[PDB]
Order: sequence, then C-alpha cells, then structure tokens
Amino acid sequence: VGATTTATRLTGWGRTAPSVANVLRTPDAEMIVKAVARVAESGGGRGAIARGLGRSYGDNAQNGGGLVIDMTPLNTIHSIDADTKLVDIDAGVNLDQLMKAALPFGLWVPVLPGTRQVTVGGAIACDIHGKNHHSAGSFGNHVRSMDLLTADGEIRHLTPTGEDAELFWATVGGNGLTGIIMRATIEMTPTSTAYFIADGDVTASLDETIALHSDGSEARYTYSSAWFDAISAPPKLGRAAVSRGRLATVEQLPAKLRSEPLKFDAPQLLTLPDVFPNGLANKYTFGPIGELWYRKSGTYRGKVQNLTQFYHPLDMFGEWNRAGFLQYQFVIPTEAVDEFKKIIGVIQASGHYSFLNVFKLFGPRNQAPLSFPIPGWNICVDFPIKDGLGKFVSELDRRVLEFGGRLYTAKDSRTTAETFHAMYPRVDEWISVRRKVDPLRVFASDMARRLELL
Ligand SMILES: Cc1cc2nc3c(=O)[nH]c(=O)nc-3n(C[C@H](O)[C@H](O)[C@H](O)COP(=O)(O)OP(=O)(O)OC[C@H]3O[C@@H](n4cnc5c(N)ncnc54)[C@H](O)[C@@H]3O)c2cc1C
Ligand SMILES: COc1ccc(CNc2nc3cc(C(F)(F)F)ccc3nc2C(=O)O)cc1F
Repeated sequence: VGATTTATRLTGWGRTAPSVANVLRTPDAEMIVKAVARVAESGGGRGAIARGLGRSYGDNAQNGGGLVIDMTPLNTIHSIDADTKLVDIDAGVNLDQLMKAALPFGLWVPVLPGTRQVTVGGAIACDIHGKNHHSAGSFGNHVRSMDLLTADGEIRHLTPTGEDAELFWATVGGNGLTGIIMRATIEMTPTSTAYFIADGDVTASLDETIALHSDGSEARYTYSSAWFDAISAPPKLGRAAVSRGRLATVEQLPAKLRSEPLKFDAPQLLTLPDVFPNGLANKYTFGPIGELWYRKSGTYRGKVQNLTQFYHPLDMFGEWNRAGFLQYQFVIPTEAVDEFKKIIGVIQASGHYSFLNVFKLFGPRNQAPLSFPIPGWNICVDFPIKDGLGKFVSELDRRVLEFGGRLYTAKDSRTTAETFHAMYPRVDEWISVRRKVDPLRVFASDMARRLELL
C-alpha cells in the first residue's frame, strides 16, 4: 500500500523504443496531486504522464527522463446504480473488473476493446472503440463526467456539455496530455443477459466483404467485425469471416441458461494448442473441401454465444497467435471504397505477410478533435519485423493520408509528426486547448515529443 518511486525501463505493448522514467506508484490520490504540483513548481524538466495497464503498443504511456504515474492502484469502484445506469469509478479500474462488477446490476460496459485489460483512464485517453462502434460510438461518447488533475494542481470536474466541454473533449483521445484523469462517471448500457445472438457469414473476396458491409445489413446489428485474408492473391485477397450480433434477451436464451442470464462463465483450462499441438491442418484444409468446410462453419443464424465466443474468438487459439511484430491500424473514409481496396492490394503485394487482420466499418465520429474513429473502413494488421518494413509502412502512411484516413495513436510507435498532423486536421485546435491548460508542459510523453504535440 506504500508509495514508491522507481527508475523503470518502459515500453508499450509492442516492446519497442524503451525509455527510462521515474515511475510513481501510489493508491493515494493526494500523493499524485503533490507529485504533479512538484513537477509544476519545478518550472522545467521533462514533465509527467499517466500510465494505465500499458496495452497501447507505442510510446504514449512513457516519458524518458521524466515522471510516469502508474494509475493502476487507484482502482476503487465507488458506486454502481441500476436506475440511473451510472458507474462512478477511479481511472485505474479496468474494463474486466468493471464488466464483472456491473453485470449483477443488468449493466453492460458500453464500449469494449479486443482485450479487457485496459484502464478507464486509458479507455478515455485513447477514446477506444469496439465491435459496436457503428451503433454506439467510442468510449468518450459514454463518459458523463470526469475529474481531471491539471497542471495548476487543481482537480477540474469535466462534463461533455458543461462550461468545461472544450477541455472534456480535448481529454477524450488526448493521450494523457491534458492531465491525469482521476475518476469518471460512465453511463452503462442496460442488458438482461451476458449473451449475444450472432449471425456469421463468410465471404469469398474483398469485393464480397465490401458488398456485405454496404448492403444495409449493418443497421440490423449492434455489434459487427471481421477477420480478413491479407496474404492471398486476388480474388481471395480480402475474403473474410464476419461475426455480427446483438446482446440477447432472457427469453432468447435456451432453458438451461435462463436461471443465470447475467452469468459470466470462467475461461476454461484447455485451449486449441493444448488439444491439437500439431496444428489444425489436414490434407483437405487448402483445397475445395477445406473451402466448403470453412464456409459452412462460419455461416450461421441466431447462435447464442457468451462473451468469449462472440467477442474474444481468438482466445481459443492460445499460444498460436502472435508467434518482433508491428501492429498497424488505419481507417479510410467510407466513400473512398476504391482507395481502400487499393491499399489492401498494396499490402498483399508488399511481401509483408499479416495473418491477424481485423476489419470493421466504423460509424459516425464524435466531437473530440484527436479522436481516431471516423466513419469508414477500419483495418488492423500485424507485420513481422523484417528488412524493408519500416520504409514500407512509411509508404502505407502516405497512402492512408492521401486517401483521407488516419492512424491510431494507441497502435503507433513510428509515424512522423508531419504525417500525424496532416491526418488530424483538428490537431492545431487541440494543441491550442493543451497550451491553455498546460503552458509549462507539465504533461509530456515520448509520443508527445515524437508527434510534436508537446
Ligand atoms: C490485444 C489488444 C487488443 C486491443 N483492442 C483494441 C480495440 O478493439 N479497440 C481499441 O480502440 N483499442 C484496442 N487496443 C488498444 C487499447 O484499447 C488502448 O491502447 C488503451 O488505451 C489501453 O489502455 P491502458 O489502460 O493499457 O492505457 P496505457 O497504454 O497505459 O496508456 C494509453 C494512454 O492513456 C493515457 N492514460 C492512461 N491512464 C490515464 C489517466 N488516468 N489519465 C490520463 N491519461 C491516462 C496514457 O498517458 C497514454 O497516453 C488493444 C490493445 C491490445 C494490446
Ligand atoms: C490473445 O490473442 C489475441 C486476442 C485478441 C486479439 C484482437 N485484437 C484486436 N482487436 C481489435 C478489434 C477492433 C474492432 F473493434 F475494430 F473490431 C479494433 C482494433 C483491434 N485491435 C486489436 C489488437 O490486437 O490491437 C488479438 C490477439 F492476438
């Protein structure tokens, strides 16, 4: 329970670009206020940045030669209310913790990323998105208030629509550069079960994948995402396994599950690598029977699924996934469909092979100037680090930029300031807010300096 300050070598989830910071770790809020006051009174040096669970791949949660404040000990859930749907929680609370605590109230975390190991602070600061972006927006859309420790040492109560709305919306997606989010109130989504009813589809090509997302069917599902093929030559290029669904109601559950509709079942002992150590391939896998088999297994209607089944389907693959990788995620505006296809073609012909590829059509954006999601074609790819990759991804940056798209700060450790600023045309507007709230650069990070956000 005691406060500690420790020189620590930090990296994001990508394990790249390490830098040494003094890491403060304390469950005492007043100690965090005092540390920020100390940096502020210092009138120099390299400032401070908050750090959550370190799930961002890049360098936004580290500060070489400065202070890093580990927020994970501030993890109190203050209250949950089923009538108002509000949760009041410290910024260090993580989404898995929150999901579990809130389920007995018939409340659902309104935006969940592909991993549950992210803090509320990290969720706000990266304005995270999920499988339901097109129906629910991003994390920032659901924050009703937050308490922000600013450079002047004061704790400001921010609301999306109040007098401090400008600062609220600069903090959403602000990558911790407006101050330290101490605490927040989130509006949860009501639910009668912890289950999904899901429809699966399998497409044969990129053209089919795009048509499926463009035919109006997306409006029938609150949740929608896809795995796609980024390695095969066209026309197989861009074929996808698509998973779409909505939260189930109690009466849609089979009789055996209806007695505990809000139950989160425990992740089981055995994963697929444990049961099939020699892999899943047989003599049929890559020919026409394999094709039919995968088509059939991935095509279904009204299937009842728990959270892991529906939302974390890679979990069953255990140690096989991510077997020195560069995570690259971008969105291209909806209208730019040919441009989007062109970029997918570029990736396939590049000689860089990504096996893990998520595809999603984002919905409307929010008013946060630095928010990543815009309506359009969102893709994540995972490239093994090898010769030529750095220069190739710089070419990808140019294409993404030229086609009106952007990269996501939570995934980036290598784009340039020039590129990033052009991708985010409201960056100057955001920088102006940051300069008002932090004239002395009390808040600073490796990303802030790299991307000239400092
Ligand atoms: C396997 C995996 C799957 C993922 N899937 C998704 C996805 O589906 N959608 C998506 O949007 N993202 C996804 N991400 C990225 C992840 O959601 C974000 O990186 C998120 O910000 C990580 O939260 P964290 O608590 O680990 O924050 P960190 O990585 O520690 O910090 C990220 C940023 O938040 C800031 N920050 C943290 N706490 C505070 C605070 N209290 N006050 C102010 N600023 C703070 C930091 O300064 C930093 O700028 C995924 C990441 C992984 C590893
Ligand atoms: C245990 O192994 C894994 C478990 C889950 C995943 C899914 N990961 C993601 N899933 C993502 C899903 C989305 C979206 F919401 F768009 F579907 C957007 C971004 C995503 N980013 C990521 C990521 O790894 O950074 C990947 C894994 F390698």
